[PDB]
Amino acid sequence: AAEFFEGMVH
Amino acid sequence: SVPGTTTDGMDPGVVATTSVVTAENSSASIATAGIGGPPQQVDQQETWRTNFYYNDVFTWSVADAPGSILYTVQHSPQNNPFTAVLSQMYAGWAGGMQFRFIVAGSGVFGGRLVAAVIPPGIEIGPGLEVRQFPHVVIDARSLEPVTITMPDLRPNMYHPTGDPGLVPTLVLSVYNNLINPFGGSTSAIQVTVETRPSEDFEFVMIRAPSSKTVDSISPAGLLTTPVLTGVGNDNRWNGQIVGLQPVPGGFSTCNRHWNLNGSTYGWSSPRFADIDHRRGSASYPGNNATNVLQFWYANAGSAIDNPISQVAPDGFPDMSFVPFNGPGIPAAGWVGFGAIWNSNSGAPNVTTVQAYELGFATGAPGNLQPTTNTSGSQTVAKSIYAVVTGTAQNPAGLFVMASGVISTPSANAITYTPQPDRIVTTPGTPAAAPVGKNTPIMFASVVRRTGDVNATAGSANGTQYGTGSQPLPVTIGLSLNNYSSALMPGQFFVWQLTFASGFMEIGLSVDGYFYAGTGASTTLIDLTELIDVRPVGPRPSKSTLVFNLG
Amino acid sequence: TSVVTAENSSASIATAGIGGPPQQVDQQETWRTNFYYNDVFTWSVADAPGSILYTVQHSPQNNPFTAVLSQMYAGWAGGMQFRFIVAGSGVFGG
Repeated sequence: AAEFFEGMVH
Repeated sequence: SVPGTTTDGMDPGVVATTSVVTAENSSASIATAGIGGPPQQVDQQETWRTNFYYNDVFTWSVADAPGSILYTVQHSPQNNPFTAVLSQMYAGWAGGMQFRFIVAGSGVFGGRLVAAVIPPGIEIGPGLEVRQFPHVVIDARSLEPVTITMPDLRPNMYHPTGDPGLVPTLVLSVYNNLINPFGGSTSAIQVTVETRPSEDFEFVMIRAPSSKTVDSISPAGLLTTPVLTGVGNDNRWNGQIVGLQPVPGGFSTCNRHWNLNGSTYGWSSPRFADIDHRRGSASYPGNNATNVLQFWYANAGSAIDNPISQVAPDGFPDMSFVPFNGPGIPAAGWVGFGAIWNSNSGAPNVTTVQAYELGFATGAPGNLQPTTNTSGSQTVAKSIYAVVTGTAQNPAGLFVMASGVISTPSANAITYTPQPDRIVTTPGTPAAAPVGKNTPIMFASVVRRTGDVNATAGSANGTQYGTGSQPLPVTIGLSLNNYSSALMPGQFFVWQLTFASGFMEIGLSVDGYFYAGTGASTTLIDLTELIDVRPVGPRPSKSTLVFNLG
Repeated sequence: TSVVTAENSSASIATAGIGGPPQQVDQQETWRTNFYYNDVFTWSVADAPGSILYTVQHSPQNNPFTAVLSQMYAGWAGGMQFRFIVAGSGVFGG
């Protein structure tokens, strides 16, 4: 779940 | 160092992966199911999550060509016994499932199988080429179980419980032919499937159980064990269902029949009550008025008594009128007790009590012939025994009872009275056609006859049978709920029926007809030693239902 | 040669990860960098102002090479660029 928002932020 | 001949209830065996199982699928699935709130029922030490539980069993024989489909399953929380109970208190679900396969063979056989995951939007059926997907090949000599995982490939953010949407499908096919090097009578093995939730399956939003109930989601509880054993009746004769009658040609039944859309094309409510109509011409042939047959008729399209339709009054039989005259009892006619009443006040005529035969005719004052389509037809009554006097009133009314018996000339029995040649049908209803090796069936019932009212099942003079299209609790339950979001056109809802010796499968279409895969046989199914009924779920329509009584 | 990206492209890439990793994404491919013919229509002197002359929905069939490549994939996402060429003459107006 954290990787999804991390990728969209990055 | 435990051997491979003993397998534990938590043991998956060898984990066989496929390219559809990716990490970004899992991360996207969790992060987008987060709009339903925190996940529910996700404790990892619970007994209902850790163990595998039984789903199905199928047969693999040496005569199956490569590319033949042996087993399919659609993605749903109804495939596990415990996630189906927990779905009654939640409004959404998301995640995958694991499927464990055990092949019961020996080290002397040959042949291989193939398994793949099919994305949504693709039609599942014959001609689906499994070996040009990313796949796994499993040998027939494998001793440990093999488990593959079906993930959640969906275009929504979660699946609502009533309306899930598009789902993937797991298909198992034949890679190479099964080989027995000895040769002989032993050419078959069996594979068992079990299921377990994966690590990311969850529910989201809690709701009251007194909301949309379990009878509005799937029609699994509409057909239970006491329905086909000793409680249910048929929708034509209101009699005890004893057997199953295959119809290899095909038929169409309109009256008191419901589809999977909560709709009917007939003219009757799902109940057995009196038939009442007024404003119909009554007459009697001849001049003498002692021991004289009674006649009555009225046109179709005029009976303003039903909120449903005005083709015929409520409770009229959907059988064509067999013509007769003189001192001859007709063959296979719907007859029932009743009398003709006076339309001005409702007072019945006491002396005109007899058994009247009902049907659909073309010319009532002229020559008599049967008819099938309701357009341009009319409803005709005529007593089969001699009755006293006759009223020649023009608006006279007819009053008949609910249930009826067979009109037979002799004391012996005949074939099933409602043959598919003569069934009265409103134009606009579809028919039931054979799909491959699957043929439509009807529900047989022991119905008394007018030549021998003492005759029951197993009598020395023969057994008389009358057939209907659906059982009565099924059509009662189909008129209270809507199941549009439960079966695509081209699918069957399958039930497994077990016996003391063998087991068979039946299926229900969207149109409301029942099917069994028997080919061209016309033999009645006994249905006396039935033990258990278990739901299975949606399956492709071009797949043979298993039929072996032994 | 410059390639144009969409205004919603970062949210479009991330939410399509439910289908797995992206396929056929290589920005130097020759089927992707050039414009190719799609269709033709007619503009007439009898057309009133406000009349619709051309209408197309978003689909991978409005390109000769994404229609060939869609025979082996069960899914798509992303934008698409259009170009208009008028035959015309210097004596016309509108």
